[PDB]
Amino acid sequence: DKISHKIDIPDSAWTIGIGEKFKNAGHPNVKYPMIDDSYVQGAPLGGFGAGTIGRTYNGGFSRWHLEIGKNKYTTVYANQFSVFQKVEGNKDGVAQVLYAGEPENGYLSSWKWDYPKESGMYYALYPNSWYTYTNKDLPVQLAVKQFSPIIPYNYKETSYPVAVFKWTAYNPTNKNVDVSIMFTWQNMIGFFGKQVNVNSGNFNKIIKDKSKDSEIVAAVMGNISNDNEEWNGEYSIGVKKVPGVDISYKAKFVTTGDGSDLWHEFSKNGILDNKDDETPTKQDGIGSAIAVNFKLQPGQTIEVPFALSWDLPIMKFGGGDKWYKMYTKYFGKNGKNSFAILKEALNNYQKWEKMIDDWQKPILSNKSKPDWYKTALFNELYYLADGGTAWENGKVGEKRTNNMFGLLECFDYNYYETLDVRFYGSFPLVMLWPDIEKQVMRQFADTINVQDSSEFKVGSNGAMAVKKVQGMIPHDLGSSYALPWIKINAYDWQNPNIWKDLNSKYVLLVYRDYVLTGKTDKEFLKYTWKSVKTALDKLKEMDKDNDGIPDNEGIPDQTYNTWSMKGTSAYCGSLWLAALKAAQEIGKVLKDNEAYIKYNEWYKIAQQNFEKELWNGEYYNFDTESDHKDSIMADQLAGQWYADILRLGDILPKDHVQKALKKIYEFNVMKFENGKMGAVNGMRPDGIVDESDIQAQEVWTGVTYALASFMKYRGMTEEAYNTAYGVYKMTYDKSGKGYWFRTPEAWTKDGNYRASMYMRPLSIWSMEV
Ligand SMILES: OC[C@H]1O[C@@H](O[C@@H]2[C@@H](O)[C@H](O)O[C@H](CO)[C@H]2O)[C@H](O)[C@@H](O)[C@@H]1O
Ligand SMILES: [Ca+2]
Repeated sequence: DKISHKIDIPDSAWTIGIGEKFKNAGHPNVKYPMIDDSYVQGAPLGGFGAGTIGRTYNGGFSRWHLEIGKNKYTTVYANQFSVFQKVEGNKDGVAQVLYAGEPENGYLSSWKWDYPKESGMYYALYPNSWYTYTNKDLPVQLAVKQFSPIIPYNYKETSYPVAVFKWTAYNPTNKNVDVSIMFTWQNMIGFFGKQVNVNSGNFNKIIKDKSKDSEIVAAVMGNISNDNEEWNGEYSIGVKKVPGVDISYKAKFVTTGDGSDLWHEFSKNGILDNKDDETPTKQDGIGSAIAVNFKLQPGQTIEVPFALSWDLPIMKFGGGDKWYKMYTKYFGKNGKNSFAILKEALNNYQKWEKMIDDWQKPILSNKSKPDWYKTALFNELYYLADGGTAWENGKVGEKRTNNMFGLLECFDYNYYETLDVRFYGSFPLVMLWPDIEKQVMRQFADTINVQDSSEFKVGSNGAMAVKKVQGMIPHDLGSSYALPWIKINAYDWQNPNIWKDLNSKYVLLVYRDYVLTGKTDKEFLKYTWKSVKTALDKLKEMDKDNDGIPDNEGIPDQTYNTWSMKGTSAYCGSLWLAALKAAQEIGKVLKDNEAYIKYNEWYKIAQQNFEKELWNGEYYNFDTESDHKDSIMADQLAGQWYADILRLGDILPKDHVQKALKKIYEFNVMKFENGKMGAVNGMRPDGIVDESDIQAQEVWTGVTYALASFMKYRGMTEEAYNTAYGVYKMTYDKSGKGYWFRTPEAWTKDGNYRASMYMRPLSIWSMEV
């Protein structure tokens, strides 16, 4: 490996061998069908709300999130980079697809597949990823840096449906070598959203944009139809000329054939036919190819950028609504703008690299923090783009000031912005994209007093329940299968209108969002204040026994939705205390004296009784009325965790909080698989995992990272990082279960998982508060 020195990969990048087989991979531990796309994954490409594309460590474009809210794992084999090399003096060169695999049928059989093992590495530090190619049959060593411009405090480039591939080629040998790099792409119009005639009308055109010191050559792969529909738009691939390279192209090769129309050209001398051909296809799949060829002398390095864009302006949800995607603000809505997007990237990618470096540098340069922590901190952010992210710029046929946003809970449980989850998972948004975060919370504010008295069948018990109760915060803002933003509470497995954590978590999120954006946004507090008061006032009505605290009902009625709480719980109780303290402080800021007094009175009563009911001398009991009420819950003081972040002070005595956190580390972490797998949710006081429900026996990745942040704030530095380390290890390490770029909600002691690609572990960003 002589190429690594010619590029700049951070030491904290996650690494794996190209073509590496992973032997320890976990699988779902549930009885019901659940997504398992295996461990062949990579960091995604694409902006927020753009649709994303997962290019895996083996090189394939395989995890398709272009249909917003859907996960489709299938390798489109025509989409590749390939290389040709010929040593000066030799009669023949070699050509190789840079993909560690081969197609499953006979399409593209002429191409040279099966990039060999032990011949290159993949690296990722989101939003960047890299491949290096160090192959005994390729004398010139190559590397590529690929990324999209995901940039904190930037709502423009961060939305773009674009990727850059910055190639570096170096000749360490003593002979001249001719080298070509070729990007192939299938015209994927009709891959989704089209009910018949999936390739019909697809056609490819070549754009040559020549100006002074700028030559771009690109293929635009579109359809003859000018219809404005979810399926229609354009893909583009292209390259920018640099000194010492020549560009060649082929407009049209058949992807549903053996590929020799292209490969007989590329494999001879790495130079394509430059054949334009705008003939639309009928049934055949078609694709385009863009190549560069250059001669490298001994010791010479060359850099050359390629790009990919996709202009698919319309997202459609299963309930029928069609929306424009956010990036259309910057490029237009007609779906004929892929070249403009590509050109912007090829002319500005160096600026974008610097902008990414500028935001990663404060963390990467901090030599007090271990590299593993940096690996997880940046790579968990993959989910912000890869979580079915929807970001609208108008309803089709509709202008408003704001752009509504939603991130999925996950794909298995297809609900936008699930609030009990976003309490943990929204840290990156408030910290890095706060205008999105505040927009989401206004979306929730607007739902508080919505009443939908139409009844739905509850999945878990078959009862009928009201869809949405006035004054109760919704579980979610809809499903991609139905109507995001319009029809809330798509979750129907249980009735969220009786949950005891949603209304408190809502208030805590509101005040968090004020505090972590500098305590200056009084307008945001004003917008949300009525909803805050309503939410707490409704929750107060659920106090059955007048101890000042809402009663859990002995059926799951909170985020641990199979782990029943009854009476006063540490979890819902502490969240309630913190929410009351938050509302007092908002009352003070907004000069609402009567609200301040009321919530102060409720707080003092509830605080006294919480302590009396639950403090046992070592930790806070799980609850007051359950069969294993004395279980040690990892998340028992979630309200105090948030109170620390919100600078609300002590809701419980410092001594008791410290004792409780030490007990959780000693038991839920260190007595669970030697503290190498995170914090198990429930442990009995005898040091045996609580078996009352599956959730008690799970580690929740997002709960564990949040607990680590709580420990860190409380000065338990070693315990914090040791607790988080087990989550990192399981997700990323060779000794773990292969969950990189699909971090799950949960695992059990055997390492098997529930709900890959989950929002909650974005809570790792609470460790950066
Ligand atoms: O892991 C806890 C989270 O569980 C989620 O519930 C899932 C449902 O959404 C899905 O429809 O069904 C499965 C199987 O019954 C549930 O696990 C909730 O959406 C989250 O609120 C909850 O925290
Ligand atoms: Ca009560």
